[PDB]
Amino acid sequence: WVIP
Amino acid sequence: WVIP
Amino acid sequence: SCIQFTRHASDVLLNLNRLRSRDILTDVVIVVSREQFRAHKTVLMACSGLFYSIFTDQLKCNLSVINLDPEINPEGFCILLDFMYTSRLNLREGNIMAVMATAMYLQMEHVVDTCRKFIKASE
Amino acid sequence: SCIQFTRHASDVLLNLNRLRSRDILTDVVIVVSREQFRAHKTVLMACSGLFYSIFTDQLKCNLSVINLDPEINPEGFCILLDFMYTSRLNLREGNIMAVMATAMYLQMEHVVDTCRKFIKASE
Ligand SMILES: N#Cc1cnn2c(Nc3ccc4c(c3)CC(=O)N4)cc(Cl)nc12
Ligand SMILES: N#Cc1cnn2c(Nc3ccc4c(c3)CC(=O)N4)cc(Cl)nc12
Ligand SMILES: [Cl-]
Ligand SMILES: [Cl-]
Repeated sequence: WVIP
Repeated sequence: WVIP
Repeated sequence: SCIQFTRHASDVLLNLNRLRSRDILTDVVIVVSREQFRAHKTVLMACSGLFYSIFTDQLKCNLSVINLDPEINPEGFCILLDFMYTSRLNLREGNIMAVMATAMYLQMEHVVDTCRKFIKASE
Repeated sequence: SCIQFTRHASDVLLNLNRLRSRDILTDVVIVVSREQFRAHKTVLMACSGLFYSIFTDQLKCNLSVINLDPEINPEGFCILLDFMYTSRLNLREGNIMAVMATAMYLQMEHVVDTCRKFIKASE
């Protein structure tokens, strides 16, 4: 999971 | 395009 | 010896979400209490262990309407359906419990994982 | 303020290709001379300007069989259909001309681009  |  | 186009899978998913927004080739309505959500069975199966089981069933595969358990929260479902079609999860303090319960029911293990990690960090 | 699952679009596409291999929820047969290819209309539209035009047409959207131009090479189509479902393009000296002609017909601009670049490098 990432900060887009 | 890339070499996978 | 294949070559691979890095953005292809994302571009496919973007167009599947465009089809959903325009209600093109949607073949099922998911009923969550008083709310209805139109979707493509193939996308639902590709994202969810629950829908994969439902739509591989020789009778349920032909249903145009699927009713979810009355304990399922419509907003939680909406957030997960948006995630299925975009890879983006609108996870907030106010919705995390509903999102995690819905993801457990839908059998969306990666969403469950992250909800668990975000909850663990706040306690 | 969304979070994003990096591998989600690739995982979706992998499951769509699994559905195609098992012939689950395929809703169209593409006929290319003597050969037939089963696929999902939603995936074809998401990958190809030609299929996007065909399946948004108020009459063609309901057809179960689509016949391509007799000049279209079945192997070229097969390679492009595999690309649609995997992001991987089996581009070879022996098939590049057929792949590029098929990609131009199907309106798959990124495939056309690369075929053009690979041909330019060999001349
Ligand atoms: N054919 C086919 C096919 C279509 N969909 N699909 C799967 N869909 C799925 C099944 C379980 C889970 C998820 C997705 C996300 C998750 O957390 N669990 C799996 C397989 Cl093995 N195959 C297929
Ligand atoms: N709704 C919808 C929807 C479904 N599919 N789709 C598009 N599919 C497409 C159209 C043109 C081209 C390609 C894909 C690859 C290419 O080279 N050209 C576009 C839009 Cl703007 N919208 C949609
Ligand atoms: Cl997931
Ligand atoms: Cl393309």
